[PDB]
Parts: sequence; structure tokens; C-alpha cells
Amino acid sequence: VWMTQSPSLLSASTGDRVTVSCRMSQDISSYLAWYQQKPGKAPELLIYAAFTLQSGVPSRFSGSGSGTEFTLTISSLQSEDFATYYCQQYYSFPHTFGQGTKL
Amino acid sequence: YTNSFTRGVYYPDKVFRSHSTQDLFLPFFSNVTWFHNPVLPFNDGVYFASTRGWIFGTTLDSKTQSLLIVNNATNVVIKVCEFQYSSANNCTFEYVSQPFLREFVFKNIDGYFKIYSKSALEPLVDLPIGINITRFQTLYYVGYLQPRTFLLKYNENGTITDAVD
Amino acid sequence: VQLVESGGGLVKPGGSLRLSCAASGFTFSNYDMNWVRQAPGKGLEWVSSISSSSTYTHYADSVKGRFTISRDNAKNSLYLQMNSLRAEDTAVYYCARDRAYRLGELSSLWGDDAFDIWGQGTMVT
Amino acid sequence: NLCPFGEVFNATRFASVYAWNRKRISNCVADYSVLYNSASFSTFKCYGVSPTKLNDLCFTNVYADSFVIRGDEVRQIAPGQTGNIADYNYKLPDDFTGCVIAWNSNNLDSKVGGNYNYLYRLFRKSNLKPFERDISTEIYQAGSTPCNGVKGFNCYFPLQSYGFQPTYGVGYQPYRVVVLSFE
Ligand SMILES: *[C@@H]1O[C@H](CO)[C@@H](O[C@@H]2O[C@H](CO)[C@@H](O[C@@H]3O[C@H](CO)[C@@H](O)[C@H](O)[C@@H]3O)[C@H](O)[C@H]2NC(C)=O)[C@H](O)[C@H]1NC(C)=O
Repeated sequence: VWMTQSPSLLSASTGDRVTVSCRMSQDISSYLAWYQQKPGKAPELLIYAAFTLQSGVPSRFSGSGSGTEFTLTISSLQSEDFATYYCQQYYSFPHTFGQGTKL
Repeated sequence: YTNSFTRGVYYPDKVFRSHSTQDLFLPFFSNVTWFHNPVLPFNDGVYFASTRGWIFGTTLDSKTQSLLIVNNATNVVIKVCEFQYSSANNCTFEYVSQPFLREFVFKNIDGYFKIYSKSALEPLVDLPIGINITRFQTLYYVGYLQPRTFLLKYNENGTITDAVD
Repeated sequence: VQLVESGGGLVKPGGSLRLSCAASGFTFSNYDMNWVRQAPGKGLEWVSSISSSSTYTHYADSVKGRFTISRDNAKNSLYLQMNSLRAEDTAVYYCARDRAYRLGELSSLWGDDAFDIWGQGTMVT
Repeated sequence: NLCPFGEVFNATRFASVYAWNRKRISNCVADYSVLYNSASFSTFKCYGVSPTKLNDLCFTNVYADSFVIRGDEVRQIAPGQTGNIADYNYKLPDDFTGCVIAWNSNNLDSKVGGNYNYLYRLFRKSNLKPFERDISTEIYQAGSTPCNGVKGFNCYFPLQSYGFQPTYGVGYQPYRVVVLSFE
């Protein structure tokens, strides 16, 4: 299994509907997570199992798609939501992370 | 162009020996699209006749599986892969056998793929492909099958001769 | 549920260092633990893993056969023995916990969590 | 030439209900002795074929499906049944000819804190045809105004998590279901 996001520099204005895709190789059903790492800080847990929301995050963050495709949709970009977003599968036991999406 | 015919009856998908059947058939005096290679739609079944291959699939892209039939000078190859062949990947089924007025009848039902050739087009091969097909292209007269019941008069050794709408 | 780390720092190539990842308020002794690193200006790459019972351990591919992971449930501490280092390994290392339990430490059934809480990192050179 | 029945029942993990796995079985010799003669099967009940008569027959195709459901929803995996899972997730034809197998898997599929990797479909426009599944996760439209992909008033997410923990009773404990079919 090899991870593949295909944004690499996507940047928008203050308030939009961006969609970061995450292509894969095999079928893992719903075993994919999402992260958000601000500069110079440890990553914070974001949507996990591709459909659940970690307690504390607002509802503007969503996770959709199934099979070998997964997308994270932001309802409205704000000043807080400007960082990188990674993928992580845990089907087999190499844990292949993503590449990075700088908003 | 268009043309009209009187042929296209095949053994109703079952292998008993000998009657009226209600299956997918071809109306007798129908309009056949005379041709001389556009990507035609599949509908439910096509009556293909000619006087050296076909591409079966939904999108003809790597997104969905597409079936491919090709005949060499001495061999026939059947593969259903994620074609674009520019790029062949993955896929589960490969078939090899002796290579196929040549006329055919293709139908896709119950996840099975059935081919008839030669009227009384005899069964040729059955494939458990298990994919959906909605469109095709020819690498000849093309008809379209319809669900109309026929009456088939066998000739005491099979060999269907006469059919009644 | 506050993870703190120590160790690492300046080291000569080919040397050996041992890191520490301590638990400060949860039931670490029956949670799993995982190690994730990132290079300066790069993404995250998986490194190591360990079960709660210390019976099953999985390592990465580019570092296979050179790292050793160990834990102590008595003092709630976690270690990673690294030796024969290169210039590639110079990076920041985080120790990552796991979201949920599993009573049965069964083969090929553990470590399917999503790294619920992380650490603050170090400056391994 | 033994069948891969051992692999289907002893798979490392089973897919969710809305994305049930389907495997084709053909050109093999099947042994049903180990299935019926096992006490681990909580429910071995089926329709149209007696379990003792299974080994004395021949079939042209064998289809095996698998998913994970709650304990109380096992009765819903049966022909001519109405409910949440039958109408929205997995529907069988009335003239079904195959054997349904289910058993408890609390020690495996349930973890403390919630195993949120198991899902089910809850909203749809219409009921499902037999042996038909849709993995589409588009946002559901329940009101008059189009949702346009934002959750809110009458725009709920069509999927929900079971969230297994070993604290619930037998009613909510995870069950693994295998639905064989013959034709
Ligand atoms: C068809 O099967 C292949 C193999 O399982 C899968 O897709 C391809 O998988 C190979 C893995 O051997 C990928 O190649 C890899 O690329 C990375 C890129 O860094 C490289 O480091 C690895 O050493 C390896 O060569 C390949 O990219 C991948 N291609 C695609 C299009 O996915 C997959 O199971 C099937 N492909 C489908 C369904 O499209």
C-alpha cells in the first residue's frame, strides 16, 4: 500500500470549499485517518476512520469517499485552518503516511 | 445506413436436447444499422454480423474494468483489464483457445458473458466475467436484442430451423 | 495523558543513544506505543511499534534490523535503542499513543488505532 | 481440491455492512462437515436446503458474503424481513436458497473506547434491490433546500458508527455474519 495525495500547493481565500483528495493502491474500507500539523508543533488528531470526528473539532471539517478514494472537505476556510493535512492507513503493518497539503 | 433482415435465432441459453421460450431474442423484420468504427451502445444484447476484435466496457478507462476480445492468426485471447493496449494492469481473467459470413450474438446476464457464432447460432463459450457493460466498439451489420418470446421448431436432432415471433 | 520525552541530542555518526517517553496520568502499561519521525521541512514517516504486552514488535523497512524498541510497564517508560546511525536519521522523533484498547494481545490484530495523542518531540542529530 | 471456506470464515477482518465483501466459489469440492459440526456457530439457520442434505448435492455457483452486525440485528438477515438494515443495507430475495451463519466476535471486533471502523447506511431515497449495494457517501437530502455538501438542517450524514465496546450487553455485542447462497 502506497499513499498518494494530489494537492501540493492548493491555497484559497478566507472562506471556500476546498477538497483534498487522497488516492491509494489497495482497498482498505474505512481504515484511513487525517491529520493537521501547524508549523513547529506536533500534529493534532483530525478525522479518523475516514468518517468520525475527534472530540473538540468543529463540524466544518468533514470526511467522505469510500474504497480507494478519500477526500477532506472544509466548509469555510478560516484563519485557524491553515496548515498541512496528512493521510495515514493502518490496514497492513507498514504505516505509510502522506506527502503534505499546504493551504 | 439501414437495412432489414430475417435471421438471428439462437439456442435459448440452455443445453437440453429435443418448443416455446421467452428469452432475449431479435425481432425478425427489424431495422439493422448498416455500417462501413463509432463507439456504439450495448443496450441488452447485440447481433453482430460481418462479411478482428471488440472492446467491451462502460468508460473504456482505467476507472472501470473493460473486456477485450482479440483473435490472432492461430490463437484467441480474452482479457478484461483496466485498459486505457496502452497500459494493462491487474485484472483477474485470461482465456486462450482456438480462434473464432461471420455472425455473433453477445449477451451479459447474471454476471455471465455468453457468445454464439456460426441459422441457429450454436453456443461457443461462456465466461464468468461478472462485470457491467454498456458500450462497445468494433476494431458489418449491428442489431439489438429485445425480450420477445419465440416458438422454436427443432429438427429431431437439435438443429433449430424455423422460428416464429 | 501528557507525554514527555528526553534524550537524543548531539551524537557522533555510528554511535548509540536511548530515548525516553514517559506517561503522566493514564494506563500506559496496557496501551500500545508507536514512534513517528519527521525530517526538517519534510513529512512524517513511520518508524517503530510495540504492543502493550511487549510480545509483538514491528519495525520499518529502511531501518529494519538496526533499531530496538523496549518498554517498562512498572515505571511507565518507553525506550528505543538506536545504533549505527547515519546522516539520514537526523530528524525529530515523536512518541505516539493509541486511541483504544484491546484485551487480547493477538497476532495480526493489534495496532489498528489512529494515534490519539502525541508528544512534543526532540532534536536528534 | 478443498474449497477456500476456511479462508472466508477465518479471515483476519470483515468489511462493514454497507460494503459487504463478495467472493465467487466454483470448480471445487466443498466440505460442510466442519461448518455444521462446530459449536462456535451461534446461529446456523437457513431456508430451502436442510443442513444435513448439503453434502449430497451439486451446485453451479457458490456466493459468500460477509459483514459485521449487532447481536439483535441477526434476525433481520432473512428473506421477507423489514427493518433498518434490510431496507437500507443488505436485502435478500424472497426465493433465497442459501445458508446464513453468524456468531459472536466480542473478543475480536470490540475494543475499549469504541471500534469506530464499522459503519452502516441510514438514509436513502428508496429501498435496495436484492443483492445490490451502494458505497456512495454523498450527503443526504432530506429537506427542500439543496444541501450542496454542508451538514445542517435536513442534511445529515448517511453513515453512522456502531462503536463497539465490551461494556454493552449481548444485544449490542458485535456479530460476524456469513451468508452463503446457492443456485
Ligand atoms: C494493480 O496492482 C498494483 C500492484 O499491487 C497496484 O497498483 C500499483 O502498485 C505498485 C506496487 O508494486 C505501485 O508501484 C509502486 O510505486 C511506488 C512509488 O514510489 C514505488 O516506490 C514502489 O516501489 C512501487 O513501484 C504503483 O504505483 C501502483 N499503480 C497504481 C496505478 O495503483 C494496484 O493493486 C492495482 N492498480 C490499480 C487498481 O490501479
